Amino acid sequence: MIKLMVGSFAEKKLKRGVQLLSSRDYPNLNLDNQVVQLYSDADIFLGTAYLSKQNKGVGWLISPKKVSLNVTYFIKLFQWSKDKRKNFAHSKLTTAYRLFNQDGDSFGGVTIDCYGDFVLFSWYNSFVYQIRDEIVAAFRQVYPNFLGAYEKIRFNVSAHLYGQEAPEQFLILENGISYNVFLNDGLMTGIFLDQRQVRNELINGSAAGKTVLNLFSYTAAFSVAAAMGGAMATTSVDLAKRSRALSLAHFEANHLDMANHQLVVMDVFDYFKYARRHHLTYDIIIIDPPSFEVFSVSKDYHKLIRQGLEILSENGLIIASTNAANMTVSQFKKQIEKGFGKQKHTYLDLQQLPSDFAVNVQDESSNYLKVFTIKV
Repeated sequence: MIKLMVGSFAEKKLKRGVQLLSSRDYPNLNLDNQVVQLYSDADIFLGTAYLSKQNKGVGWLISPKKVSLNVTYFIKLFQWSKDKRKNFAHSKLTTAYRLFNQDGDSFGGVTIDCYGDFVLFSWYNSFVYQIRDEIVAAFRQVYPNFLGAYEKIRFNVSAHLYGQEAPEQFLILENGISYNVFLNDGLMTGIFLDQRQVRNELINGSAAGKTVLNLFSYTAAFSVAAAMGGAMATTSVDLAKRSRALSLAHFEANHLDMANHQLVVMDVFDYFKYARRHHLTYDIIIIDPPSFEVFSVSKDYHKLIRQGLEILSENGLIIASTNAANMTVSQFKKQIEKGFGKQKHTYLDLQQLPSDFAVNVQDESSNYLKVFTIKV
C-alpha cells in the first residue's frame, strides 16, 4: 500500500524494537488510519505498521516483516500472550488480571482484562476499533471459556460485546481478598489492576497498627487492602460522591467493621486545609491522583507532597503513585523532591507495572506506573 519513508531517529528506534510511532519522529505525516510499510532513507524495508492517532503516538509497528492483519495473525498473537500467563490463569487467589497489554504483547492499541468469568476489551484508537470483529473472533478461539465480554472506547464509551451479560456489579479476588467491580459503567471498573502489588504490600502488613490517609481514593481499594493488613484506621478522600457506595462495597465484601474506617468526599486540597485546621495527622499517606482536566502531575505533584508532609506523623511514610504515561521516573522523582524541600527523607522502594501489564522491554516509557515508598 503506502510506503512511508522514515527519518533517521524513527529508524534507529524501529531497529531497536520500539513499537510505538511517536508523533515527534513523524512530523509531517499526511497519512492516517491504515496499514503502511515503513522504509528507511536507503529504501530498506523496516516493517509493517498501522497509523492511527493515540495520544502522542501516530501508530504502531506491527512486525519487522511483511504481514497482513487477518484473523489468523491475531490468533497467533493471543496464543503467545496466553502462554506467558499460565501461572495467572492457574492461581485462584487473583481472578482479575490483564490478558493483553498493547506493545507489551506486540500489538499496541489494544488491552484486554479478565474479571472473573468476563473479559474487558479496550480500544485506544479508531483503527483497531474498525477492525475489532476479527480481533474479537481470534480472541474467542484462543479463550473460548469466558461467559461474556464488554468493551471500552478509549478515543458511548462502554458496551456489552459478546456472550452473557454480567451483573452490573460483582466481586473478584485479588491477592486473596475481595473487591467490588463493574464492567459497563463508564471508562473505569472500580479498580486499577496494575496496582495489585502495591495493595499486596498493604495486605501484607506494611500499615499494620498504623493510621492511613488515602488521597484520590477512587473506590478506596488501597484502604481496604490496608485494613486487611491490620491498619489501625484509614481515611479515604475523593472528590466524587460516587466514591461512598463503591468504597463501602469492598469493605462489605471482606466483612470489615468500619468503626475506624472513614470515607470523605472533598477536594484534596480542601482536605489538606481541613486537616491542618483540625490537627489531623497520619502515619502513612497514600497519594494517587487520577491519570484519567484532572490534576496536573507533571506540574503540581510537588504540592501534594508538600502539603501531605504537613499532616504526616513523625517517622511516617508516603506512598507516591502516578499512572501518568507522560512522566518519566526521574521527572516524577523531581516533583517529589520539590515538595520535600530540604526536609530529610529516604526512598525505600519504587514499584512499577506488574508482569501481566506487560511492558515492551525495548521501550521503558511503556512502563507508566510509578510508585515510590518514602520514609521521613
